[PDB]
Amino acid sequence: DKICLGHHAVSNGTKVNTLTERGVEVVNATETVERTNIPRICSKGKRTVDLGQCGLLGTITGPPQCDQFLEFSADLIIERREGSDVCYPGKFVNEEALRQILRESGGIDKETMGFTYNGIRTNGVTSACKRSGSSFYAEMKWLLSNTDNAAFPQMTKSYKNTRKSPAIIVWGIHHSVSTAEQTKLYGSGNKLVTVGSSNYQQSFVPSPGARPQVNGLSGRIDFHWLILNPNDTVTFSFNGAFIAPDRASFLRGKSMGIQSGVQVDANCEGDCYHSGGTIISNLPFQNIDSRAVGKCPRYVKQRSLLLATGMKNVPE
Amino acid sequence: DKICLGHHAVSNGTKVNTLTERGVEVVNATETVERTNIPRICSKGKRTVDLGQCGLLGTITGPPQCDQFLEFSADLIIERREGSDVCYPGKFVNEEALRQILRESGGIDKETMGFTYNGIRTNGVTSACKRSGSSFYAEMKWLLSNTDNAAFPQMTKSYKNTRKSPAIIVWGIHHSVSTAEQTKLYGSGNKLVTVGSSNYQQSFVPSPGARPQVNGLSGRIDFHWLILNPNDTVTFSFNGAFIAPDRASFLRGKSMGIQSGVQVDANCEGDCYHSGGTIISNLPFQNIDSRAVGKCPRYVKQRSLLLATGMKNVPE
Amino acid sequence: DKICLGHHAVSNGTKVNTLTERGVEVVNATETVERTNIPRICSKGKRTVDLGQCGLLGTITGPPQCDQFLEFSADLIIERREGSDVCYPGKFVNEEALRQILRESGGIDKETMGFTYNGIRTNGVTSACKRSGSSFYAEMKWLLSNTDNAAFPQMTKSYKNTRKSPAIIVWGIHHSVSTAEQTKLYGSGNKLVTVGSSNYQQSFVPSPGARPQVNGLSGRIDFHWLILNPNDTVTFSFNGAFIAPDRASFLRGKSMGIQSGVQVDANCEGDCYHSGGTIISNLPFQNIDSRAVGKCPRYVKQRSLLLATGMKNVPE
Amino acid sequence: GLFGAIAGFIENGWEGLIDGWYGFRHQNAQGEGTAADYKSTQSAIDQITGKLNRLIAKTNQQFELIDNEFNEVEKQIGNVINWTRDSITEVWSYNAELLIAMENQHTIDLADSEMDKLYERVKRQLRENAEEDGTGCFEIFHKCDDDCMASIRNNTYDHRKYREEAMQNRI
Amino acid sequence: GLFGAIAGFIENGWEGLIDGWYGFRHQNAQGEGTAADYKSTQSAIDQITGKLNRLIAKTNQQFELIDNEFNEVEKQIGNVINWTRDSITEVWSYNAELLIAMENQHTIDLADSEMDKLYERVKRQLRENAEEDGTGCFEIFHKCDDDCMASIRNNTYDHRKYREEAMQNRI
Amino acid sequence: GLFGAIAGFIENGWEGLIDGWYGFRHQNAQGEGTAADYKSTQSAIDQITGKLNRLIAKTNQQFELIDNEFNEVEKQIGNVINWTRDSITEVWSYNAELLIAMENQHTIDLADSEMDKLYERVKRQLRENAEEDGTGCFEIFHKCDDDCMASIRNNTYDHRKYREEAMQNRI
Ligand SMILES: *[C@@H]1O[C@H](CO)[C@@H](O)[C@H](O)[C@H]1NC(C)=O
Ligand SMILES: *[C@@H]1O[C@H](CO)[C@@H](O)[C@H](O)[C@H]1NC(C)=O
Ligand SMILES: *[C@@H]1O[C@H](CO)[C@@H](O)[C@H](O)[C@H]1NC(C)=O
Ligand SMILES: *[C@@H]1O[C@H](CO)[C@@H](O)[C@H](O)[C@H]1NC(C)=O
Ligand SMILES: *[C@@H]1O[C@H](CO)[C@@H](O)[C@H](O)[C@H]1NC(C)=O
Ligand SMILES: *[C@@H]1O[C@H](CO)[C@@H](O)[C@H](O)[C@H]1NC(C)=O
Repeated sequence: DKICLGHHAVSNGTKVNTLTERGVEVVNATETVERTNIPRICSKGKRTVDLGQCGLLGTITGPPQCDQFLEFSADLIIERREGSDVCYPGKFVNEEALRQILRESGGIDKETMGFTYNGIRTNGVTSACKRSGSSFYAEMKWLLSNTDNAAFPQMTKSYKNTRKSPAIIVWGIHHSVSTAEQTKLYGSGNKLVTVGSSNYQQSFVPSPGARPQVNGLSGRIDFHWLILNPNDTVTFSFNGAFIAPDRASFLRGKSMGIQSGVQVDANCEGDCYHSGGTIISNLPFQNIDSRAVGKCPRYVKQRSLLLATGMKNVPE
Repeated sequence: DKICLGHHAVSNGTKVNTLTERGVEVVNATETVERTNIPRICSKGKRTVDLGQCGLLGTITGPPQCDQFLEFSADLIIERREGSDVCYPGKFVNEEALRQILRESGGIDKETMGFTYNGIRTNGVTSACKRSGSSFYAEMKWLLSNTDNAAFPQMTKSYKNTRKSPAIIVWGIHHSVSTAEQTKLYGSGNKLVTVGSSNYQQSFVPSPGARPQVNGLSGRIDFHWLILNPNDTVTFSFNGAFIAPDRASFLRGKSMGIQSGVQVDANCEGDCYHSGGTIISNLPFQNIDSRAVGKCPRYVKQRSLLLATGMKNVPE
Repeated sequence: DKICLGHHAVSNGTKVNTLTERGVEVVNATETVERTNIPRICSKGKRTVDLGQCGLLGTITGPPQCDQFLEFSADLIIERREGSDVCYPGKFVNEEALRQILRESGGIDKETMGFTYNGIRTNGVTSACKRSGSSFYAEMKWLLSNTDNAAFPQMTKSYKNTRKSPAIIVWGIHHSVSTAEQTKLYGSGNKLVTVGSSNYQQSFVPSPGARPQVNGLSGRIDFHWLILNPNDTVTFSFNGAFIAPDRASFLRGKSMGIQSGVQVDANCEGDCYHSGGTIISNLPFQNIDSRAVGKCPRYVKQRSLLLATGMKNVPE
Repeated sequence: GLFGAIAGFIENGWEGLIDGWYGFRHQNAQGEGTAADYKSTQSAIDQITGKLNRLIAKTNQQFELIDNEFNEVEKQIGNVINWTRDSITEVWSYNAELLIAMENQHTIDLADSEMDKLYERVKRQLRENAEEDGTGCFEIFHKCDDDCMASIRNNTYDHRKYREEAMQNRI
Repeated sequence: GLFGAIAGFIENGWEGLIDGWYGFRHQNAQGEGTAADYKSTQSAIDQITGKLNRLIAKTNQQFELIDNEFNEVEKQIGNVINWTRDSITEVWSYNAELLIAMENQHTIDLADSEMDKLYERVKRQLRENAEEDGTGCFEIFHKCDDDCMASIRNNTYDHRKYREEAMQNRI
Repeated sequence: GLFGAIAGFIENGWEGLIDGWYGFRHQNAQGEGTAADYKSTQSAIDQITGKLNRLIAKTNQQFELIDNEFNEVEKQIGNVINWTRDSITEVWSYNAELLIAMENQHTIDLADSEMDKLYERVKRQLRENAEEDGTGCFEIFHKCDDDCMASIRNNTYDHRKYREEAMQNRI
């Protein structure tokens, strides 16, 4: 006449690992590393800006691709492989620093620097940057000599940040296909453009010479930039080979930027993004993408790590 | 007639966290994250140098702020927000590397490189760096042409590191307000100064042009520097726009540098510093300042983490 | 009549550490931090290339030290302190990036860029780089003016990466002892060499002036380089002070590079290398060299940490 | 696996138990039956749940790019970035493999603990009226009908009332 | 919380005990009393301090600035620095929260262990002269005056002296 | 050290046992002897081996130079590299000392467990035919020749066959 104690079990448990052996069968376990991606930019609730064909730095200078994006405003900014920062071939010096800035900017608000000038042409244009016919960077101006080979008045321009936030100033240098046609543009002689705020000093020389054709042309503008701080001044001492900023840029607030190739989806919420979609998971670890950004589980090397939620499974 | 066993308890225990529960009540616990700062630079026992209004890089070049700091010697170096590296407005190229060097140098010991000159002026001066009247960087020399608009002899000078420790050589470039007054100083033409040790080669051109007024003047010196090694020579090939090193600097030993805004206090010992004071603690973790330096507890996100030192508290 | 249970023990245990104790005696323990080095580069099974006196970057330009190394092929690449990247004194701009590339390249395969030229001499030579008599960098060519001070034709040259792997292009700039003797080489005037792919734009100026004698000379060539990508062109617009690439370099596959001063040994296998030999161990941690590379145990500060493998040792 | 009960002196468990984790199986006058002990079961599940809320949990720490999938950054800073990411990756792969190995050892043994806590608590009720069978049962040396079994299952059973019957029933 | 004693078959503890962690409460001829067991108490205290010297402890690893609060460094290296520091911060916040959860589970269970070791070591003294009442007491079925209690409290109590008496006092 | 057995209620161990970890020391008619319990010993060794294969183990993650022993890199990126390496070094030195401290506490205690697991299962074989002497032995109150102890160590011993003899020899 007796009583026995015992515990439950089942036909197949789940195998897990312990400090002392590999593959103990437990009643129930649960996964701890996320493997399932969902292939969309889960963007519900957030002010999103898919730049598409506009390059992020293009929002500062304004090639035709970026005309809808010169004063954007976002919680989340998506860059695309097809996007270009440029119309007239060229590049930004110190470029990724500018991107990491813009990505977290929550958008940009433009404002003129007011510049007018005397003794120059201000309206140079190109077949690369097409709007109606040949055009140019919306936010900048090709400054030239009045007539072929004319002297470029040695000029100085200054803008002061009237605001209580720091500005983004961007100028550029025109490297002409030849020293010959450097002259047809900006006149003759050694060409000096010099640029100092007061927390920054530096100066620039053009660099004419052959380059292979890109958008048809063999010339390059290389854009430069510095963050001007409140009640600071920036002075532009220059002689030619200059593309001049019409408007400065100010940053709106906070955001996060990502790079991706999958569709926006406003039915989905998510805070962990990678280029192939969104990691929706409450699990501590993930094996999807080690460069995921946002608020993510930790990337681990392991495909799987099972956590026991029941006792040892002993059957007969 | 019997015997009972039991354990102690208390009216209120301290609640802690475990692998299986949050807020279990235990008899006694003790905190593990330091939250208490004391708002002073606990400096007892150590050779301290509070630079105050002297910028750390000013110790190499020697503007009036730094006259008492040209040959300093320290275990601990304190930088201050009010400190300026400069008298005549300007910058150091490659600057933070120089500071991280000086901070850990245990001080600097100067020694002349002996330079004499023929065919130039050696004594240029300015109202920015005043001592008695207009003066200049104590450790450097404004090299000029003999008289207004005169030729600057194409000169080359060399210094050999006679010692068994590496030296810091620092020269500079004068960017003049205009090409006009570039000439009144150093004569006319393209100005090239060239600088190679043998483990380092490079060269420099001035860059005259307007910049906004700073200390009154709109010109800039931008200083440059190299680590010269034992029995090595550095050669200075130059034609103008040159500010020339009178003395080289050698480093004394070891130190730790911090930058702070609170008072030194020689009644207090401490090895963990941040800008708002000193963290005295034997605790493993701290929640005070994630950029603290020295010998510190590890910064953690959590304000508190209680460690049980007694059993579970069960009352009636 | 009775029965007792017990457990084993020994005269001397090994002392270990626990969560609650320091130096408890357990029956048996085993070490967990590797301390034993093997003072050789254990290289059995692997295609090894000991560069010896050839500098890794010398494999691109080809000074006499590197004649046996211009098209090498390796699983493992060993640099040596005695190795030189250069014969005619000089340096690479942006140098360590090139090294980290070559180290992991699995070797280099050269290929001509085919360039011929008209109106210049192509064959400048020096007593620093001797083979038979005075010679020059095998993979490059000193471009000069036909006869003393003759004009250097303003020239354009281009190479297209025909392959489906990215190329290494390397050119350099000759900084002459004086502007005087700049002229005897490449003629007179401001000297401009400009270089743009399409993914890279830039240009260069010589910088003549004195520097101290090294290999006999007071002159310097500074080499530059860019990764050209498939189906892309780089154009070389230049007027003088140019040393021109004869062959471009392509990377063979994968490898690992190390720096060391100990002997290769093909009798021992190993995947964890440091400059003083090879760490052969299955232990999780090592205290030998914190800059070890390859597939290594983790560097820890501690000399020893013993792991219990038996019970508590209790004797009488 | 510690504490000696599960996969121990209690040789294998019961697939027939679907009401909980730990149970009693009796055999008396009417015959066999079975019933699950809620409170011991709930102590295990509640403790496992504690762990599950510890780890199915939310970092709110945001990280951003310093890196670039479309226009690779210059290769020196790239290599330092990749070197740093991989070192940090090694750390978290170590921590993960170790955390769950550690909690799995604690989980398994935690359950075994709750049985030994149950066994030697009914043996404490049954005082001198029963004996250790060896393999997890008590031979109750006196008759305990289906009402006296619910007596033990809900911690009521008074041993004195069956004391005297049992004492020489054993002899 | 493992081992079954504290917050277990010893239903709640003693605020009246101020002399140690573990104690005896007797009741005999003269009446009640209490006294704290040093040697068991000292084993817990000594084990907790072992932990306390493991962690309130001082690394000598010096760290320096790579960063600047007054003249911010250029922003690319700044972002790599901030990215690295924050990854490192995540690690130590994880390690700290986990270490102290881990040491707390071990601490709590460590104390309960020392009780089960105390209970079942006096039962071994009293061998057949007593039985466990269920909730942490022994019914000593023979008389034990205040000198026979200090017998138990300091490992002297001889069983066979009260053996004869107790066996039939039991029946 | 938990579970109460090793360095506990079994006062010190046996240098004479070289056949295993846990053993029986008997004394009967013929006199003393000893023999080691394979099955308990193997459970410890097999569990320690599990740990040893978890930790004597092979990461396949290769790391390369971003650093240079012959021509030092620029001083800013050098300091960031050195700062990063040292922070990571601190982490692994913390993890290493903590892991093996953790595995040592578990190692010491699991072995002590396997003793309490053995003690407390031969007492269940011996039912009512013996008593806990206090110091890890059972007084068999009946005669057990050298085959009657090979019965226990091989988990065969029937207690009912010596029960009747033992019942009165105890009294
Ligand atoms: C900037 O200048 C104006 C001058 O009127 C002043 O009101 C303001 O406080 C200054 N400071 C800042 C931070 O803008
Ligand atoms: C420096 O120069 C002298 C030459 O007389 C020499 O003896 C010494 O070894 C050289 N090198 C060093 C490292 O001192
Ligand atoms: C490069 O050019 C050839 C020209 O026919 C073409 O076939 C090839 O697909 C191109 N693309 C690449 C990646 O080489
Ligand atoms: C860094 O890693 C990524 C993949 O994680 C790789 O695509 C990239 O090429 C690496 N950087 C360098 C310089 O190789
Ligand atoms: C890096 O973090 C500090 C605070 O820890 C912040 O002040 C600084 O602005 C950050 N750097 C950048 C580029 O935002
Ligand atoms: C970085 O560390 C190495 C050794 O780990 C040392 O030799 C080197 O000098 C350090 N960097 C600097 C700038 O001192």
